[PDB]
Amino acid sequence: TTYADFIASGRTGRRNAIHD
Amino acid sequence: VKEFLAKAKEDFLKKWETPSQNTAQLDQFDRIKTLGTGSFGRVMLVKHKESGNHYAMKILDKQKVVKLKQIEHTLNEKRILQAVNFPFLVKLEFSFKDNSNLYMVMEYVAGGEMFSHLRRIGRFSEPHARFYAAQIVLTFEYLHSLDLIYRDLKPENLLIDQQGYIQVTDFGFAKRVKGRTWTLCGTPEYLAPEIILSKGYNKAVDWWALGVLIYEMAAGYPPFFADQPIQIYEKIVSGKVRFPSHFSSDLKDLLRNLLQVDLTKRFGNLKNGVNDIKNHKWFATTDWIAIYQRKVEAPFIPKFKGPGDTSNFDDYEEEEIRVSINEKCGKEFTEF
Ligand SMILES: Nc1ncnc2c1ncn2[C@@H]1O[C@H](COP(=O)(O)OP(=O)(O)NP(=O)(O)O)[C@@H](O)[C@H]1O
Ligand SMILES: [Mg+2]
Ligand SMILES: [Mg+2]
Repeated sequence: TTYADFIASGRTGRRNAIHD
Repeated sequence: VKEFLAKAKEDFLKKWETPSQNTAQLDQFDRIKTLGTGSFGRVMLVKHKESGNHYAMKILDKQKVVKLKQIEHTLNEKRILQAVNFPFLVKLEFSFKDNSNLYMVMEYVAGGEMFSHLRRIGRFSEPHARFYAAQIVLTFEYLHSLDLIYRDLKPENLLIDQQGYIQVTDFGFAKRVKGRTWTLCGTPEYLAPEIILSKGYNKAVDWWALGVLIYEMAAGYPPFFADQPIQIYEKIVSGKVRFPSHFSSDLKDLLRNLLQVDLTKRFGNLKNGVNDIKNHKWFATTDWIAIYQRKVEAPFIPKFKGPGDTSNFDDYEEEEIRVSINEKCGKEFTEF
């Protein structure tokens, strides 16, 4: 499922803003 | 509405022209616990000695700011935050600086980030998501009318208060601009196509981000996700979106008009402006004046045991705040 693929991804935690 | 906003703009303009400065000092506070971190700063729970009140203090290392080239952005953050006044916007109480850091003392929103509750529960039912969404719609209406663009909408920047209402924080990318701007900034999952494509954009990006927010709240995961940002950007640009079986027809229709890659067709960026969104069927049961007045009964109220309770926030590694004996970047932050 899409949910299962998300939960297994590396971006399920807090997401910081883009800094260069 | 047309009447109200016009009067709030006058208030904003006076403070925008002559900003408040040095309204407190580090020694007036007892530093307690770190509430959160980000790419730029750290936010600490502090207690004001004279009054006994708790606040959330954002600490910015001046040197780190320059290294990351956020000088202009940081100045915008403070200038804009001290000038705004809205029910769903965190309030800036004091601001000051010392040899090494920049400080912004805000009202403490004890309910925690919407992010944590969203992840724990899995997802919000439509009526629950609508409740939060309605507040953001009004917030963007207020912000845009002042020529402001938010640029960093995400559950991590949204706090739940004691009454269960939203408090928008982090104005790190907020900017006052009439016309277009080009900075590539925001959070991967919430970037509008036009930002990634480097073509110059306007307030319409905030409306796209609302689309992503509503989608994430209702589904429990963002519309575009992957392991690396670059992979995400590819998905965002394609524009292909898939909806979960449980999404109602109204919701799907609203999202298709917000997650519209074409600016000439994106809701919020048309002739009727914000009205296209407010008058959409998904919001048919929403009493806009009632939300603004906080008269609506929130679908979720976080547990809160006394002031100073941080049980709704994760734990972070504490770090000593250091203040050099020499002034750092004095000229760069003169107006702060
Ligand atoms: N007024 C507040 N009350 C309680 N917690 C807060 C408040 N303001 C911020 N926080 C918490 O502190 C975190 C970081 O604050 P923030 O202003 O977002 O720093 P940041 O570096 O700009 N984050 P980002 O740019 O998204 O990577 C938030 O995500 C909240 O968890
Ligand atoms: Mg943030
Ligand atoms: Mg930020």
